[PDB]
Amino acid sequence: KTHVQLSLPVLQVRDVLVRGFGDSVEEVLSEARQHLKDGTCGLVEVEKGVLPQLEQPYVFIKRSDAAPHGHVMVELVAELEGIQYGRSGETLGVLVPHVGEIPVAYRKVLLRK
Repeated sequence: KTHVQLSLPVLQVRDVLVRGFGDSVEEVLSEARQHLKDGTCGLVEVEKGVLPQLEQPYVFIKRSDAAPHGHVMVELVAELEGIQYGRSGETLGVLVPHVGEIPVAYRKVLLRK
């Protein structure tokens, strides 16, 4: 399927144990997609002071359209040293590995895969 319904655990930035997906734009997009498939991906909501506490390159989920079955359609955009790879809508948050951190909420998304 071109899209997959996922329910992403929303993590507090100070709880996150693994603060990015890797060392290159291509690796972080690769690893993010793998962790989304495997159900091992968390979401951090972006506010003042969040991104400096996480590791670049960043992987964002961005709204791709204006929401089937309560799932916002999203796609992946990476960022490194102020340059983004991809073009999409509003950021819903930054993706990180999930390794058992307790979430505060869930974000239902329809991921363009």
